[PDB]
Amino acid sequence: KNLNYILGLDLGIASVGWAVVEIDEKENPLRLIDVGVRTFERAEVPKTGESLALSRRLARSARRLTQRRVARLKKAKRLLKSENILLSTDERLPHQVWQLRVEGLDHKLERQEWAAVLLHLIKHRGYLSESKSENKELGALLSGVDNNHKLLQQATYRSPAELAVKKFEVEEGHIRNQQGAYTHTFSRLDLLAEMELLFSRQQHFGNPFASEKLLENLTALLMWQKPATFEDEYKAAKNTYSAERFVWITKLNNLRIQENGLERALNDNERLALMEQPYDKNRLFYSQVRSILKLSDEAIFKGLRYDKKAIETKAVLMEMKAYHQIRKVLEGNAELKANPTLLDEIGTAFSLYKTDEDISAYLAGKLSQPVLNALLENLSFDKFIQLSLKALYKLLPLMQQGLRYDEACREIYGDNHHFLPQIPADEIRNPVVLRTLTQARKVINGVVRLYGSPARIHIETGREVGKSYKDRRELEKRQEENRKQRENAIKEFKEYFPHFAGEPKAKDILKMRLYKQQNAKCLYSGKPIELHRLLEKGYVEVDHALPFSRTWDDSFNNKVLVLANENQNKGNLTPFEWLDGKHNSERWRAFKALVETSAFPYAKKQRILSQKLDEKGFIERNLNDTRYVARFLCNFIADNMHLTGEGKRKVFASNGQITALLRSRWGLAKSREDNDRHHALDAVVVACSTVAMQQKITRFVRFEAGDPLHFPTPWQFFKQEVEIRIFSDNPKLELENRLPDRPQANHEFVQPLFVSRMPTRKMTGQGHMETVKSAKRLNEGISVIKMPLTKLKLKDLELMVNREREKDLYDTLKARLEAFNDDPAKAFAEPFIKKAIVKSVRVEQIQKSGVLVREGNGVADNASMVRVDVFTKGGKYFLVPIYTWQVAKGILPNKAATQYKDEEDWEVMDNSATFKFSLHPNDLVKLVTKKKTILGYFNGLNRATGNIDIKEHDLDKSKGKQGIFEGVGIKLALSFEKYQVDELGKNIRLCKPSKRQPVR
Amino acid sequence: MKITSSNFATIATSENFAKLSVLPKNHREPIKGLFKSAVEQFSSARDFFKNENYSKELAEKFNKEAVNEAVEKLQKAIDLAEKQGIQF
RNA sequence: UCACUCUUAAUCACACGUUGUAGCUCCCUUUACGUUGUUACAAUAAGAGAAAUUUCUCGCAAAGCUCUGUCCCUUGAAAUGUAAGUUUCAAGGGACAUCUUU
Repeated sequence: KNLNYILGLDLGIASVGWAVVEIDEKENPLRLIDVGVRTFERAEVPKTGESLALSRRLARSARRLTQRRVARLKKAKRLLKSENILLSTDERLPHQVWQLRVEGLDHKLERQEWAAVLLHLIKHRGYLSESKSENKELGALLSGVDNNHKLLQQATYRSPAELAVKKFEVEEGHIRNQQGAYTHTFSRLDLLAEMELLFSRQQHFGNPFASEKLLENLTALLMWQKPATFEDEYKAAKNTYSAERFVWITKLNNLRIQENGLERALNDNERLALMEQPYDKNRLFYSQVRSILKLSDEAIFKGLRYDKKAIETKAVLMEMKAYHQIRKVLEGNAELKANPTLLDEIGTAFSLYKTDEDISAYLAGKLSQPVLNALLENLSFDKFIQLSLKALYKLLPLMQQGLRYDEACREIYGDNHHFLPQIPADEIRNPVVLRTLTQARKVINGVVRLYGSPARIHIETGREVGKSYKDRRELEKRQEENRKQRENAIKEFKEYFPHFAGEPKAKDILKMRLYKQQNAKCLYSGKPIELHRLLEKGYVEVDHALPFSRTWDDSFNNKVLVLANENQNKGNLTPFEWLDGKHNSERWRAFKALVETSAFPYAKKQRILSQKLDEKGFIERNLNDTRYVARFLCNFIADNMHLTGEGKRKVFASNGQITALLRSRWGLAKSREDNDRHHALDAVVVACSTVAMQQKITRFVRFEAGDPLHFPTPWQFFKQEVEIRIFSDNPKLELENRLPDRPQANHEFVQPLFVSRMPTRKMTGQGHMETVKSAKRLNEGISVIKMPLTKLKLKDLELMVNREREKDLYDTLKARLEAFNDDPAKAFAEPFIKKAIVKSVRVEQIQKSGVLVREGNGVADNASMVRVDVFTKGGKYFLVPIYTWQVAKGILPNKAATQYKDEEDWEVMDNSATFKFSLHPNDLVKLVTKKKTILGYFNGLNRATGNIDIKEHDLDKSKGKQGIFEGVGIKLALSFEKYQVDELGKNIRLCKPSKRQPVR
Repeated sequence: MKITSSNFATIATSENFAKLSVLPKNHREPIKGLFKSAVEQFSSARDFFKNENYSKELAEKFNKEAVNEAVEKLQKAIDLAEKQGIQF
């Protein structure tokens, strides 16, 4: 039958460990049932930390921009051809357009030259976009454009072309912007003025093709930019009186004020003042609602950012976009006093229809002509609501009296759990956290399918989950800070106790730290403590100042080093209670002076001198993870999944500190190897944090403070059982052999833990490497690119295509790198003058595997393979690579990677060969050879050697090169087969595909 | 069907867009692409008048092309979907 | 002491970089290719779908299982047959995609 188990989870930015621990009908664990680990690739860029879709977004932007440029060039060519300027689409128009444009001034140009300059103006049109808002990139571009606009207003430069042929190409030697420069960028308005000036001058100079309509069409081209419960009645327009009123009513009735838990709706007297602010003020902010109403500082609105005015002063509730847009257009050019029933028609007219005639005909009766002019010239309405017109005129008078959407709808019109639903991505911005919770959801579903509904789900969230990239990187920084600090502290301890017997225990370092911080004196009594006696047992102890049973606080701020003389008299009270601080006795005042004179941080000082218990709040804060992800996961799991647990805390997200405490006192603190299995550890312990266990711990702490011989464990021999079940290769044998007195641990569910890695089988990816080489050297297999001098190091120098043509160049460039110690920029930062100026000269590079791009005139390196076809030919294994460019072209390669020879002649996978199977990245394979057998995840193919890399399932330091077997050849291997694994690490079995599938 | 400025907002509706799902991937993608593109171009046909960088006469010229272009696309969208038998 | 490494930018746009063919120009190898600097034009992922040399939209991401496909598993029903075991269909549960969304 189905078990009664608690599922423990351990979540981190790249892993999900899970444990299934059986419990009795009380909240008492009995034995470990199952355990496993699932890894996945961190849902962000491996190095930069940007979003994985940012590159795709930029590529889309570039593709669209080039497409628009080509489209408008086509339209300009066709328009010139129709107006007879262009004889045909393709004529070799002149190349001196800049000198032609200035020659177009004060002279007439022939048809070919005029067409050339016209198309050049259309092709290079300039920037449009007050100023100085956000960015330095913008800043530089805008500075260049503004300086050019300033320069243009002089008699010597009548137009940007004259500026280019006068100021640009006499002091720089070039017209166009060079490298990362914006000094030569022009405004769209400046170039439009140039085109108008050229038309005006050429008109008077005898040019036939200078029509007014031609000018207008060319301005249109050079200036154009793409803008950024009901009956049969249609839905209403968003920019209408009724719809905006509806939305304002919903927002006004969805207002909740939170005052330290006194979360309440508005007083009905207060709501009248807020009823119509947006009509008076264009954008009322949260500052307006707080100021108008009777509120105070300790009161904030739901959806808070967080008092700090900018969070509330710059937050709009409802923007009467249509209302104030119509107000401004009617005032700038009837009055704003308008009747709703006309505002709705105006909004529908400008939302349904966009031409002048249709909206004029629809609103001819109830609108005067000057209002038509004012609205027509300066209005644009876009979107619609999801509620019909007739519904609004009835629903509005009801919700204005303080109703809700569904309640009013019911007044007018009276008339999935077994598994976890998909993550509500709108509530989670982080892609990394989204992937972590997606994989957690998959793991939970798999566990439920394998064992049924869990009684409880306990969660251990890693410290780095739910954080930005920089936050985790700084966490890494201070982690290494703590590492060096602890090793230096061990060194200092060895200095102060030279005769020790090796590595210190964790207690001794903190004993020394407390000895230092309390200045070699105990806090409670004030007796002096001797450093040489510090390490004998019974002399001193590290005591929770605030008792652990009452606070559950294991932090450094609660620990004080105390002589065993006085704790025999105290019990489990607080220093205020212990030292009779209520009466302000000499004992309490002396102790307070002693602690305040210590080197303690202020928070520690105040926590020692608490005077207040606050047991419920402190314990609840210390025991549960209060972060956003923990609360969201508790709510989501509880509401959307079935849990057979009694109470309202069916989901438990424990604070990481209490988890560390349990892991330490349960014996398995440093039981983590360098493999990925260790995550499971935490799951197990968080699965054993049932309320009965915590009560047992509290009672044991009560024993050791003032009133079982050792710290409670879930059962006998818990540490070794967990260690074997997680890290043993054959846990059955180890459990039976090394632990004979616990037969309960070895059952039918005991299997070796196999770590399940997320599949990566997408066929879409980057087509090729961005660096584009020239393809006319592939017949010999070399790569000719332009090589900048400032980037050319010594190795690139010798690989030049001109040491065979200019030995003077080679020798001079060589000595230049010598004088700078192989520094390219230092040598050629000064304009290199050839025996002309040299800035970049063509080079040679390794290129024997490439994609043909740029209409067949360029080449690029392959980016990434998406499939590997394993074949058998002549009784031997062959591997055909399949990249993304082959998939897009729909070609099925038949060449397998063979060594010491290039793809011009590889081993052909012909009829003689038999297709074995196909492999996607991060697929499981089993390889048996004459020496050993490896079951690991496929981790790429080397095109040169023809060898593969396969990943050990847990990444042991003891196996492979830091966990991966690199350079394994499979040509002469015995068996190489594809396998399959479940998300839980189960069902490792052979899979035999039938036919080779196409790439598309 | 025939589309003009009078019926474009009436035919370019969510019900008609939703009922394009039954189409196979072969023809569904171009028809939705044309139809969604027509809606976006037409919904912002008057957006030109709200920019200080466009003259009123130029904005008039842009508005006519925006409506004309967007009407043409939906006519293509209906024609190709009706070729596949859509209960438009 | 059966404790511890828990003191936001989007969408519109601009301008490069690179490749190729032309016009200039610097160097320069042999018995016509290279090739410096500069200007123009074409291209700027590889490409795919649909309809007419031309038009749209998609084209490096995430998630999803409704449709399609791949693979893994459980269950049942038929033809069998040197009585061993095959071959076929039906439907249930999952994992992933070349499938579906945003």
